[PDB]
Parts: sequence; structure tokens; C-alpha cells
Amino acid sequence: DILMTQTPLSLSVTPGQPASISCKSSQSLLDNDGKTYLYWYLQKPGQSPQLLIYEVSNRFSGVPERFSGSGSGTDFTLKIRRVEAEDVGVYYCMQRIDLPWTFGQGTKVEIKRTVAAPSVFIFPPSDEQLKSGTASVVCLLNNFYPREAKVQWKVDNALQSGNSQESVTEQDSKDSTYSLSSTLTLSKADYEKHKVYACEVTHQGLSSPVTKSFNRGE
Amino acid sequence: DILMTQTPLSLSVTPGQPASISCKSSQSLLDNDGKTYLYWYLQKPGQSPQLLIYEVSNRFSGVPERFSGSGSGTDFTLKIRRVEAEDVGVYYCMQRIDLPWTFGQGTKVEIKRTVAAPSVFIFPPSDEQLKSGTASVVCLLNNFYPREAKVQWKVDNALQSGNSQESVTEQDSKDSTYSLSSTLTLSKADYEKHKVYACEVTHQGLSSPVTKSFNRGEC
Amino acid sequence: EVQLVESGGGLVQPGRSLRLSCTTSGFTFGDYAMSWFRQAPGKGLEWVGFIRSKGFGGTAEYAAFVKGRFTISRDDSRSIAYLQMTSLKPEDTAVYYCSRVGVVIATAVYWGQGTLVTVSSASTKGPSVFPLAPGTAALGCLVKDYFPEPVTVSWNSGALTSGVHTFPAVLQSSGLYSLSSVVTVPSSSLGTQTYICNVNHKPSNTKVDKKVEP
Amino acid sequence: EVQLVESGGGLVQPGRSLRLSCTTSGFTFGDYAMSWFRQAPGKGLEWVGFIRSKGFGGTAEYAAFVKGRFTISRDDSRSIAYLQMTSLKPEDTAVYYCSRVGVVIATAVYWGQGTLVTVSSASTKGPSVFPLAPGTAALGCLVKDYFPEPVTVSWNSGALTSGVHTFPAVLQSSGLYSLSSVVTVPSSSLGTQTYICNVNHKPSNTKVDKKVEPK
Amino acid sequence: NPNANPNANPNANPNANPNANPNA
Repeated sequence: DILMTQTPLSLSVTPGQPASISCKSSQSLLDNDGKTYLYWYLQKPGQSPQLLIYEVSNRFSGVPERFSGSGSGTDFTLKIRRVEAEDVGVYYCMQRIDLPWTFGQGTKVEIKRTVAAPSVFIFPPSDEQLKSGTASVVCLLNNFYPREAKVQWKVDNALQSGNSQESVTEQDSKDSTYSLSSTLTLSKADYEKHKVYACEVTHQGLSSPVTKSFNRGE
Repeated sequence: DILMTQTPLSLSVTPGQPASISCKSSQSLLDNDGKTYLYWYLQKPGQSPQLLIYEVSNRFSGVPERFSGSGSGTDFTLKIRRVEAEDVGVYYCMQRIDLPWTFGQGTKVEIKRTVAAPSVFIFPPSDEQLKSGTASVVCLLNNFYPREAKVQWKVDNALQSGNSQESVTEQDSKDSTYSLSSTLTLSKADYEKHKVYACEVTHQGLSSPVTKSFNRGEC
Repeated sequence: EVQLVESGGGLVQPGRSLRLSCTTSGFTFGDYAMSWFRQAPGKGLEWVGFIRSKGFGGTAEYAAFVKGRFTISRDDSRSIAYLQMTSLKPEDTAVYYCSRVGVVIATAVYWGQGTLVTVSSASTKGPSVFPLAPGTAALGCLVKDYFPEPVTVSWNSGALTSGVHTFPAVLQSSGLYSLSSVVTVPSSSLGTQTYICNVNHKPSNTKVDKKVEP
Repeated sequence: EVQLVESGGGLVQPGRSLRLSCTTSGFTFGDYAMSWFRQAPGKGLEWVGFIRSKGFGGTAEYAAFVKGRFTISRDDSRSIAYLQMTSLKPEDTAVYYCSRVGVVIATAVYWGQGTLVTVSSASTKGPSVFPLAPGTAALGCLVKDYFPEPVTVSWNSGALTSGVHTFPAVLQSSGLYSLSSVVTVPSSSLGTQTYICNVNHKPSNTKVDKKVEPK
Repeated sequence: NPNANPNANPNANPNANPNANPNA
């Protein structure tokens, strides 16, 4: 198979600034017929892939002019002249000079906005859910940038490990922020054996960690 | 070039009876992909060519089942199992195994129908045309079959010659008849020197010749 | 929903040039080869050329009788195929057809209505329209002395099609064309229903709506 | 307009078969090669196969992971392309896309919306919905222990949309999915304004319209 | 090489007269 490697895998772009994405193929994409079978796709969040560039350098109809491609042989570059919010998503190159057709692994593009600290909320487990045998504790991080953040669960001052899961939204079109949930799951019995439940949030927009706490049953 | 020879060049079929049209190519139309590149087109009167059959024997979408094709190499046949009045027109075979793409000369398909005598109408020249110095008189033979018809202009019962021109429509697709126009053209002066203008029509559907006439400015 | 419209036909002097357009809609124009044909008055069909999709090189092929004179090109963004004709001869007089070549059914499948190109030294003339006044009654219109072909005739602005016979044009000794268009109507309708023949001769920009009265 | 619609996807047990359809409109289907792609949850794009127009022999090509098992077929009269899958494995779980391959642009140009195929031993299970009780307050609904994907969440029949964050599901160690949906509201509204999460799990025909009360 | 082309016969020499082929 032909290997297609994109660099970088992720790009944070100030609005209006350019972005460049490289694609390297393990073999030449120039066929004996003079055509070069390199194509560029964009998949917006929750959408099907859409074609941007065909044969290295040609714009599919209706694709904005700020998208351009260049390169030859084994090395190709996609350039976005002035990145907008609509350009957020994952960019793939694709070859079809050889079977199988293969894609690069994809380059994620997000908007780089000013730092925004998250709002933090903690939710104790439901009384309905406690009737069922499981306790779920939710910590919510709302409207923050950048996407990176450390969420730590502490139960009676003891750090929790391996019993929580995180989920993060796609970048918000309105303000270019993210939101995030971290869910601590314990059995009902383990939950009732402890008192203090806290999630601690570390983020670039916080000069000191933010802690949200509750005592079980209060 | 590859020559496409259709036989016959014209045909007249009784409706309901089958019709068969042969196409012979000077070279084989079989390609290396195993397909034979022979197509049948129909051009109806006043219309664009339309595809009937592709690759010898495949009906294009929406083509009636009474149309079928067959053949191998250089000999091909298009069969209309039950000719209908709507099938009147000119049928062409085409090859594209080679450049140039070449057609046959076309087979004109007339369909027969029972004899219909024409309805005859005569038209005197308008007043506006007589100002220009020219007189046009028109005799109309409408919705008749067969196409053979003898139209004769008589001016004060003198058989005219040389001053008339005929036009005939192609066979109608619903009723399968023809219509014919005969236009007598005379100078404004010669038109005022005579009085009774008449066109006399002889046709297989009429027991005897029918005459239609008028008098100069007489109603 | 596939539509193909030829345009650009008309009268052109021998030796001069003329470009025809084939304007399409209802399909991805660039994906298809487009082919040109022609039909001399009263003659059979002949292939003029085709042009491949740009995905197959976008090259064109030609019949020998147009080599070095006719050029076929395409505007994929406008969905238009062109037939550029030069050094036109009187033989070139024909209705020119454009057609979409299929991929599965890889012949000319969908055709336009055709555009008539008349190569002659004669000058353009508009037609005079004269009435052909009346169980079943017959009336019509005489469209006399025009050049070149063609004219279109409608009745009551397209509201009247049953019984219409528009005859083939005849070329008089005048060198100009003439025809008549007739219609059969109920005798009862005379005096209560009006009958207009709408003639148009685009080469001369002539537009006549002649009322035919008893 | 060119339209392609994938269908047939759903929950399939390993080793069983499943047929996907690509129903098309707006073009002469027979003239085009049709291609299938797939995307595992959270992964990149992967070519599965394509079938050529019968104008070029009508034959198909396939990816390595996919052969012996899958057959791509086409019905030119109905304008439908097919992906017939057999002996499915959990690793085949993906959204499957069909695509019209162009002639000028000889790659996958127009794509359908895709159809989710989930290969798993587990049984369909509706979710349990628990409340996340609350100058701006946060509340939500926890949608726990459902299978397979997807669930939808709205707030107040779709009237409340601002500040809503419905998080992507996470696969739990149990094999069941779980997500939460949250919304921020003005604290002045708590106690007088009614907030209801509308949870829909079509795979289990489960409709839950749970109201969230403050504590 | 040729079996990756979706818009051509993967067999060599599919037409005796390639210039007659508008779709290649």
C-alpha cells in the first residue's frame, strides 16, 4: 500500500491567518499519463467529507479561493490563506494512483482565540440513580479555550484514578470555546463510604486551580 | 471509412403487420470488449433523432417492446413487430467501432391506412397582397391517403400550366394522412383579366374529380 | 431533465466563420463527451465531431470533411459546447445537432432541437404575411417571400394546435421561400372566436401577428 | 441536484451478514462509478471499494481488509448501488459512506450522509435518564447505559437551544454508551421556568421527557 | 496500475480504434 503521512496532525490558527498542511506519500503520485492523483478532503464536524482540491492544484467548483494546493511527486501542501470558523474540521489527503486508495490520518484545524477560563460545576449523583446501585458524579467545564485542561477527582482528599471518563464538545461556532464533562463512577456502596467529593480544574485561564466540592447528603 | 448500407430505402407497411430493416456494414463492428457497436435511431417528422436500440439488440429506456434488433458482425436487422401510426419516420443505423462514426442512408417508413378522400378548400388572394402587384391563390387538400393526388388549376376553365407550386406535409403521426397545398401565382394584371378561378382535384378516394371555385370579388 | 439547446444558426456568407453554442442543463456537463452532427435539407444524418471530457484529455475528433476548418471546444464552467466553423461552403448548409454521449450507452443519446446554418451569398429578407380567409371550415396564413429558412408559425399564441398543418417551405423561382399554415376549425366558431397566426422570421427579426377574419 | 442516501445500517451480530444500499437521484446512475468508504468512530477515512460503470466492464475493486467477505453491486435500472457484507467482525463497526466518482474529477466527489453499522454481541438497551439538578446556573440530564448509538437530546421540545451542550457519548467499560446533556440558564428562572430534557433512543424505541428540578 | 482507475477498462487494449472511443 501507499502510505500517506500528514504533518502536523493538529493546527490552532488565529482567525484570518494562514494554515499549511503537508502530505507525504511513500511512492510518487505521478502516473504515466502525466496526471498526479493527489486529492484533498475536508470533513467538518458531524458532516460527510467534501472535496476541496483535485490533482494537486485544482479547486473543486464552489470551493473558496483561499484554498490552494501545490507540490509534486511525493510531497504536497494544502494552503488555507485566511482561516475562518467554517474551515474548522479534519483535512485529509488521498491518493488513487494505486490500489488501495489510501488517506492520510487527518489534520485537525481549530480556531485559535484568546484564552478563556472555564466555568466549573459539580453535580452529585441522583437519588433515582442511587436507588439503582450506581453513583455517577459529573463535573462540567463550560466555555473555555484552549481545549487542554486537567480535571482531577478527589474523594476524602484521595486522588481518584481509572474510574472517570471525559467528554469534550467540538469547538463552538459562536465563541470558539469548548465545553467538557468528566464523570466519576462508583458503586453505591463505595459512594456511601465517603464524605467529601471534589473535582479540581487546572486551565490556562486560571491563575489558581478551581475546586468544586460537595459533601454526600448535604 | 465504414459504409452502412440500409435496405430497403423506403417501405410502406400495413399497420399491425411487422416491418424489418436491414443494415449491412462494410466491416465488423465487434470490439475487443466483446460488445458490438451498432445503434438504431429513429427520426420522426419534425423531430430530433432518438435512440431506439443500442449494441445490436438492447432497447433504450422507454422504447416499446415491439421494437427489437438482432445481428452479428456486419449484418443487422431492426424489427418492428406490429407497426403503429406513431412509428412513421426515418430509421438510421449507426456504428462507432471506428472513426468516422457513420450512419446508413436511412429507411423511410410509411404506414398504410384506408383510403381517405381529401377535403378541398380554395382561397382567393387577399386585398393586401393585390396592392403589391402579385396574386396568390391557394388550394388545400386536407387529411387524405394515399399521397398521390392530381391538382389542376383552371382559370375561366382554361387548364393552367407553369404558375403553380405544391407542398405536402409528412405523414401525420395520429391519423397517417397527408395534406397538400397548391399555390397559383399570377401578376395582379393577369389576375384581373380573368374571373373564375378553380382547382380540380383527382384522387383515389373521390368517385370523380372534385372542383372548388370562386369568382373575383364576388362575396 | 437533461436539456440541450443549440443556438447561433442563421445566414452566413461563403468563406466566413460562424460559431454555434450547445447550452446544457440537468447534468454535470464536464463529465460527458459532447458530439456534433448535421443534416443537410432533405438528407440523412452525418457525424461532424465530438469532444471528450477533460477527465479523458478533453481532445476532439473530426470527420474528414471538417478537418482544418471546424473546431470543437467546451466551457465546463458555463456548461456550453462550441462548434467553431470557418471557411463555410454552401455544402455546409445543414441543421447542426449537439448531443450528450453516454458512458454505459456510449453513443449520442440526448439531442437538441438543432440549429439551421445557411451558407449562401443571397441577402436576408423578411416575409409578408397574408390571410387565407374561410360543418368544418378551413383558414390560414400565407407567409410569402422570405430568406433564409426558417419561420415559425403558431395559432392564437400556442393555444391552438389541433388541426394545424404548417407546410414545408417551397423555394420559388424568386429565390425566396414561401409557405402557408392552415387550420381546420368548427364553422360554428366563426365570428365568436378570433384566430391569429403568429409568424416569426428570426434572421430578419420579423414578428407579425395577422388576424384572420371571415 | 445530486443526491445519495445510504441505508441498511444498524446493529449486527458478529459473523452475520448485512446489505447497505446507496439510493441515488439527480443523475444518470449507470454512467458513474460508485465507491464505498467507512469511518470507525473517532478514526480517519478508509476506502472500502468501488464498482465501475458497465461502460467499462462494470467490475469492482476492494480494500485488503474487506475481500472475500464484501461484494459491491449495482442496479442501473433502479439507480441503486449495493454493499453486501458477510462475516462481519467488531472491527467493521463504522459509518459507511457511498460516493459518486466523477469523470473530470476521477475521485469520490459527492458523498451521502452515511449509515452507522455496529457489529457487536451486545443487545439493544434503552437508556436510563437521571437529572443533574442545579448569575447563571447549570443543569442537565445524564443519559446512562444505552446501546447502540445514537441517542438524541433536546430541551423543552427544541425551544431551548442556547447554552445547550450535548456531549459525545463515551463507551463505558461495560460495553454500553453514556452521555450527558447540559444547559446554562439564568438563576432568576429556576423555580418558575420548566426545564425538560427530551431523550430519544430510536434503536430501542425509547422516549424519555424528564423534567429537572432544583435542589 | 490500471485496476486503481475507476473510469477505464482495467484490461489492456479494450478498443481496436481508441480515437473512436469518446470515453477514453
